[PDB]
Amino acid sequence: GPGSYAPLDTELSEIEGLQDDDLAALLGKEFIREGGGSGGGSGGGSMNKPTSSDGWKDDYLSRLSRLSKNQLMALALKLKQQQLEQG
Amino acid sequence: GPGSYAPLDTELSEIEGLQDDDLAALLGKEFIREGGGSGGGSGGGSMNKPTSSDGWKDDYLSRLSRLSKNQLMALALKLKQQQLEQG
Repeated sequence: GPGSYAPLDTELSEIEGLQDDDLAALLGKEFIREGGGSGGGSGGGSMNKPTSSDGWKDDYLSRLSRLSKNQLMALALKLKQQQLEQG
Repeated sequence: GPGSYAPLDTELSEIEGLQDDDLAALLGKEFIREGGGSGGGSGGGSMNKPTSSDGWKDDYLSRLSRLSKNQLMALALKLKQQQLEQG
């Protein structure tokens, strides 16, 4: 046979490793143009111990929350490009 | 066919219609704490014709570049929830 179907969660681990010099090279024209400004302070609130269900949503949405808008575009393009050549 | 209008009920066209309270109802603890304390839209305009090759990458990246980070997380969660139950 030609090979395995292979892992798909490793694409998040690649986007977590690379930098804005790699992101601008793949987003190109559609790369971000600023406008959000700057600020500070905690905004209040505290952790009351974590909670979870089914596991897949908590692992995935945590990475999506940690990542930049540039990285959110890069992981979305990756998962669309790899799925259309499966099966 | 040379092209199509696409469905009205895609995850992209749904997330572009619903409000920040509907995003908070599915992001939960992972909802953003930034900007005014609740995030917001960014991306700006666009320029020049697209390249002659492909289009499914360019239209998708073009939409995502103008969405809020809350919307980018929610459309990604929706397309993750449906792909893991295929068979």
